[PDB]
Amino acid sequence: MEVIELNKCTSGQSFEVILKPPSDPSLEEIQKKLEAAEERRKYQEAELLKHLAE
Amino acid sequence: MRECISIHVGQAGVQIGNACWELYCLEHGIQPDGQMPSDKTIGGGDDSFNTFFSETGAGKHVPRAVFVDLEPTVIDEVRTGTYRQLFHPEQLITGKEDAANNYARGHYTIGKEIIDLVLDRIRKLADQCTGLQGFLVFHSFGGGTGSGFTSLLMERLSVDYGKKSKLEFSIYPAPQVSTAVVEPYNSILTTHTTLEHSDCAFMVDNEAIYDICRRNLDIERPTYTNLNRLISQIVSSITASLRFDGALNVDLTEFQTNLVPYPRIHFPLATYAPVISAEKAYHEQLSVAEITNACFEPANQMVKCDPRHGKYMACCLLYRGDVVPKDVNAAIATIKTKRSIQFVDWCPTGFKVGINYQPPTVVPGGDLAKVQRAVCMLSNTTAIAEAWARLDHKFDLMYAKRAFVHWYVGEGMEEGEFSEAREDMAALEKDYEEVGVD
Amino acid sequence: REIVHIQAGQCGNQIGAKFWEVISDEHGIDPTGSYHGDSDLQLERINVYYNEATGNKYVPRAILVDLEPGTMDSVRSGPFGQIFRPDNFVFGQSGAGNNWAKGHYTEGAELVDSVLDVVRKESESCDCLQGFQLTHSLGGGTGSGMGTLLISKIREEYPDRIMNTFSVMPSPKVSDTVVEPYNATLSVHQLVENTDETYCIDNEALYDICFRTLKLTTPTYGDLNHLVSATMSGVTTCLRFPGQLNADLRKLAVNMVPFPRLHFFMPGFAPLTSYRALTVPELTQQMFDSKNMMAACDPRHGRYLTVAAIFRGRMSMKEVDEQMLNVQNKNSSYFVEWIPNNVKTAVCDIPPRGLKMSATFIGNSTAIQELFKRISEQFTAMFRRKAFLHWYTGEGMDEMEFTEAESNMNDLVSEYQQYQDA
Amino acid sequence: MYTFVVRDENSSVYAEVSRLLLATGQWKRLRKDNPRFNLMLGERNRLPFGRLGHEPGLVQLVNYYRGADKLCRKASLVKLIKTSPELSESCTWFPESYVIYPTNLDEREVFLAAYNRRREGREGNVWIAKSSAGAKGEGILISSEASELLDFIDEQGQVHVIQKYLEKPLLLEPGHRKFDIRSWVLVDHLYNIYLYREGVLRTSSEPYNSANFQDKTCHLTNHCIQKEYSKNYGRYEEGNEMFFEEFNQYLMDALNTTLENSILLQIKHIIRSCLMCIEPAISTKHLHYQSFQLFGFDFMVDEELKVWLIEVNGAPACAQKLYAELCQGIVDVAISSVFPLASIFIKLHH
Ligand SMILES: Nc1nc2c(ncn2[C@@H]2O[C@H](COP(=O)(O)OP(=O)(O)OP(=O)(O)O)[C@@H](O)[C@H]2O)c(=O)[nH]1
Ligand SMILES: Nc1ncnc2c1ncn2[C@@H]1O[C@H](COP(=O)(O)OP(=O)(O)CP(=O)(O)O)[C@@H](O)[C@H]1O
Ligand SMILES: Nc1nc2c(ncn2[C@@H]2O[C@H](COP(=O)(O)OP(=O)(O)O)[C@@H](O)[C@H]2O)c(=O)[nH]1
Ligand SMILES: [Ca+2]
Ligand SMILES: [Ca+2]
Ligand SMILES: [Ca+2]
Ligand SMILES: [Mg+2]
Ligand SMILES: [Mg+2]
Repeated sequence: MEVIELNKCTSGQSFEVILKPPSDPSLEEIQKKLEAAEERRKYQEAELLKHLAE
Repeated sequence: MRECISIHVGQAGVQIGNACWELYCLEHGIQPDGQMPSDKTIGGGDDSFNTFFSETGAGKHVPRAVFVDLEPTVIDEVRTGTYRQLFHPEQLITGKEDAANNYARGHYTIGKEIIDLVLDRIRKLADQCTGLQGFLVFHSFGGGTGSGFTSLLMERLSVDYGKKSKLEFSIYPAPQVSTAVVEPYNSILTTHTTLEHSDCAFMVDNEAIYDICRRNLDIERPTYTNLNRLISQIVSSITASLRFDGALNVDLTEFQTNLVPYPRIHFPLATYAPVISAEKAYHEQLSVAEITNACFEPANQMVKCDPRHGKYMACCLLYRGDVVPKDVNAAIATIKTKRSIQFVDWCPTGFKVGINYQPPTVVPGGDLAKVQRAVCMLSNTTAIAEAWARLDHKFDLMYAKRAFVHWYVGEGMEEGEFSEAREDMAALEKDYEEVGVD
Repeated sequence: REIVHIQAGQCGNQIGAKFWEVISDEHGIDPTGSYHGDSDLQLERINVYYNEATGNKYVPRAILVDLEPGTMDSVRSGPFGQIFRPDNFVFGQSGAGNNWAKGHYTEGAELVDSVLDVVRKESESCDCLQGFQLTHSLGGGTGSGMGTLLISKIREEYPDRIMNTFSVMPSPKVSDTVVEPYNATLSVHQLVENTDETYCIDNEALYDICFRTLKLTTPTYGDLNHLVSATMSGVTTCLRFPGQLNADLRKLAVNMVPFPRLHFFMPGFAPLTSYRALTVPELTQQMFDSKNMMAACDPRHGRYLTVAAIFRGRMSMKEVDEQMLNVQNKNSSYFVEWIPNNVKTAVCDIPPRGLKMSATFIGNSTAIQELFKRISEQFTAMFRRKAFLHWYTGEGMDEMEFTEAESNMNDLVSEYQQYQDA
Repeated sequence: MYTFVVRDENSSVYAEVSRLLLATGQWKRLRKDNPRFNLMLGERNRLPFGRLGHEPGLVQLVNYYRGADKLCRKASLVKLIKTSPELSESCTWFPESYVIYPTNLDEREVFLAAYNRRREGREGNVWIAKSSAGAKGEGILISSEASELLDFIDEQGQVHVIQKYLEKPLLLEPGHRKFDIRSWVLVDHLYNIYLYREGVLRTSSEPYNSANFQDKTCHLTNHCIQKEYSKNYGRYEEGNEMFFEEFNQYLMDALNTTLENSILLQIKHIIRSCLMCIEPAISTKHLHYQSFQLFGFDFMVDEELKVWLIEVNGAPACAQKLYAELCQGIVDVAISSVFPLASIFIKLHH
């Protein structure tokens, strides 16, 4: 229907056709999530080695 | 001129990156050694193609890209391959052992050890930019690195580049070529954590690409190579406006304002036509009406779903080749009268249209025949939520039994992150149904 | 990304030597460690199992362990005997006398530190060690008792690496001693806690296959080990040759093991060997057939949690998916529905010796519980009367440790049964 | 070997298709949440169409058309007919209808407008208010005063339709009784439209009384309303069901015509018009899974032998003596057509 914003250049062109109208976490916090996971890994490994020591 | 940096994460991101930068060079007349005989400004310049390539004083055109994988074998092939001369060493980053298809291993255990390095290699390219607009991030949903490391990278990019757009090209998992039972886990985990950090993401379901290669290229058993060459055509069609003279979509920002009114609903459906076998000698060249009409065939979508049963929030048509605006408007007129194209009430029923006169380039010795004209449609339709519903169902099946969850918990992830991620997805499915269903 | 291989005791070393013979031949390595193959694929992932020495020699990353010299002189004299690193033969002189207590606590403890010394040496030259592969039997004393002692100590020193075993389970049909159920039960308990992946190689099954299918009236360990050789080659293909699926030990574990304790696999192979190549449909049908299973469990008695299939040879990549899909779509009852797409398929172009094509099956099936039930009944029949127990308490063990091993195995059985009704 | 799953245990039609499938020995039934199926006999509400056709190596088929609800809901059928150029507001075979929302939330004033011109022209101004929440015989009001209509709708929370009540229905004799015709139509995956040979008349066993719309038993022809409130259930015919052979004989004896000429041409025309209208929206021609669906069209006939469309049911049951034939037919042209093993339908061409 209505064609608008027609722009032409050597490379090509663009336009808009309307047919009808309508009706973050900080570095530090990321840092603590990474360390919280690391500590859970170390804790689980510490338990394993303790169990192996027994 | 405003630069874009491309980041390629994990096997899928890297190999797709390969196919794209191969294609970019072919389209811009850049040779494998990085020279570009048509670029009469030696050493620099702010042409449209410089948004993706920097220049050495020796007339070398170098991609604004970084490749990252947690294991070396895939990136080693870039380092040794045809376009080895293209990238410099600092652009290709590899670890020793991968994330083993485990989001938690990619994000927490191994991610913590390489993230600062990767951000530094990225800070380098950023420092070469007079006006960085942001990032294009390529990755799989299913891989441990693609899912887990990408989401950690995206969190940090928002910290270190708050004002910058980030766009994704994401490979949605398909059992026909997938390599891990837990990819639905990885998909939901990465989508949950990346959601607030991505401004716009183009999902490619390997299922759809696989079937387009079988059906239209007559390839009985498509390879990653077949898939990626096709994918790179869609990617090229989508980025072409950033690399060539034009008035749409001239920068990453415009991608969001043209396709994404609802911030969380930032996953536009890509549809591409025509896809023609190069082994097909006599080929009748499709018209503008025909290739436009093919944009409303699910068989041509990057994700199989039924747009008739959803609503549109936005639609962009990107034509390459022999196309004049008159024929496009005639084609859209006729299609409007046949197809089911319901827009949401608060959006205009309409199409933004871009035409680049240079027809698609095809990798010589490829599977795709050269055509006179092609189109890529980007439409933000609620129908794409079918992919979320599929994925969430698989997640629900395994998680109810806690199948495989100990692999993630063992990497230091808490179980609650599972159900949190799943809840975010349940909300996501809810947002789509609100917007698109009477 | 290297694998360190360990073989312990008579069974472990004899099947271990065969494995190295067979894959040396696949990678084109001769008995003197020199390469003479005509394919590039042979050398691409060669370092996973082989070290390089000057002269371009390839030396197996293999450690040979035993409490008596006997079997290892046989190896060193055997076909590829000269290919092993001389320092990697670690052996004592007393033997374990088919006694788990001797292997695990008395005779074995005396020899284990020197073994760990060679393991440490091999690991220290590894670019990025994946983990370990151990061949052994569970019915004897050294492989079983010292083998599981090794596993525990290796885990203590390399707690973040993958531990994989090929464990030969005892059968009264091919039995050396009446105390095999004791040794096996004590060992299963170790495996459950300390391995990530175990291929259950059942001597019961190997015998029945030789007798029933291959028509061998009087099966020998040589015949049994022929089947074990082929199975081991087939299930390590994805580690040894380039490919997408299960290409290292951790990714395999992530695909195959949904719950940590349930990591005991039923291997299967086709064609069962001892002029016409099988069709892809024949490979597929046979590899899922109970008579091709190496664990002597009826797969129709349980359900598959996960499955890995590996096809070797030049065949229709297309026809493989059709067959693999058809097997699942036509017996979908025997696959748990709460692990979607739980069957993964690999193809490798290099066939094994003397075959144009073959297929190797790896199932995590709840039917493996039959194997543990069988051992558990044999164990209990003797333990209830404390028969032969004094040979174990005489090495410092008390009955309680038997009781706990028995409870742990019965628990394992109830866990399989748990998921077979889900 | 073909596989299927059953997800609607309350369906008499597909429970029969299920046993027919098993009885061929070439079909196997699966646990309802097993995805490796060829055929989904789906649930009525929120059937998960988005999870269909993503199973590598399985041609998948479902017994429902996604989007057919547009046809099979009171309000949305009205909307579909008014807003589709193929049907049009000047559609001559659909009674004058209006979609009315209760005020606790529309087409109210549009309905009043037309109601005035009738009261103004002495014209018969009896309308029937109904909805989709109306289970069986409850939730229906037949008034000649519009006020009682809208006041009754506001006593309900869901959307309603008001529609011109046919004051001159064809009356069967003896009995002087209203009736409606049920037609069963099967649409296969190729979008062939198949009209089942046998229909049935849901008759009233009470004489039509155009002076008392309060007694809903000579006005409503529902089988539940007759089997309860009517004191003459099964008097003239068994279960208030007159089948086509009898009805046609009647039309010949009484009116000197045939069922085919007087009524069936119109019925086939209406069925084609409705289903061709929505075809672009629901066809699974180039879709990754396939659909078929059994519909139940209900018709009214007036004393001029004009056929009026009342509604379309998307999950119809069948008459008792017709279950075997129609179910065998469903297996035959809708299922086995897609999954070949080792006519009772009239095809409405287009
Ligand atoms: N389209 C396409 N998909 C790929 C490609 N490579 C892998 N995939 C898909 O990506 C998923 C696997 O993720 P990968 O990218 O390979 O894994 P990764 O990012 O390297 O992570 P890890 O290996 O687990 O450390 C599966 O769904 C694959 O099918 C590719 O080259 N092209
Ligand atoms: N505009 C109208 N004029 C005359 N009679 C009408 C009418 N609308 C409905 N009826 C009568 O209303 C009754 C139909 O009810 P309705 O169409 O709502 O079906 P229903 O949903 O209650 C049960 P089913 O789905 O099996 O048809 C019939 O007996 C019919 O005679
Ligand atoms: N399949 C197979 N089984 C064996 C072999 N040698 C011994 N066995 C079995 O292993 C058990 C005996 O253990 P063995 O390894 O000989 O004792 P060890 O030297 O103390 O470890 C019994 O179950 C035997 O049946 C062999 O070469 N092949
Ligand atoms: Ca320049
Ligand atoms: Ca942001
Ligand atoms: Ca001593
Ligand atoms: Mg990887
Ligand atoms: Mg022995």
